[PDB]
Formats: sequence, C-alpha cells, structure tokens
Amino acid sequence: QSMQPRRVELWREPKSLGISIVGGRGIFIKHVLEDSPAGKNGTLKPGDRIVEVDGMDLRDASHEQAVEAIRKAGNPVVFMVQSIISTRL
Repeated sequence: QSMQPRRVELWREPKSLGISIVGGRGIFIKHVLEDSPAGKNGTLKPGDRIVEVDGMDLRDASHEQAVEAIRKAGNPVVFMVQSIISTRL
C-alpha cells in the first residue's frame, strides 16, 4: 500500500460526523461510530492520522485547532488520512 495520505470524503447528515479525535500540540482518530457518516464510509479506523481537512494542514495542529477546523468544515468534509504505519524495530 502507498504510504501517501488518502482522500476520504464524509457527507454530513442533518447529526455528528462520527469520529472522536485525540492528540495535538499529530491528530488521531480514537473511535468511529458505526451509525454515522464515518462509519458508513467504512475506511476510517482508530489510530488513523488526520493530516489535512479541506486542504488545511493539520500535521502540526493543536487539538483545539483541529476541532475547530473540522467543526467548521462544509459538506462534504474532505480528510487526508494516513492509514498505514510502519515501525522500525
């Protein structure tokens, strides 16, 4: 698998997007709600790194910065996500 971030579009429903995030001083997905736009997409999982939202860099974002940027996203919400991790041992 490419270790390039991948584009993920979430379509808002008139409630939440369905992700819990942690981190930020990376931004990571902690949980995905099954019955939500994130759950329905099917490709987002705990541990995924959110690197951009709607073209905006979140690599070095604070937690609060990320939260606002995602809350203030339009429709669809476009994420770039890093889903593959390699670890050197």
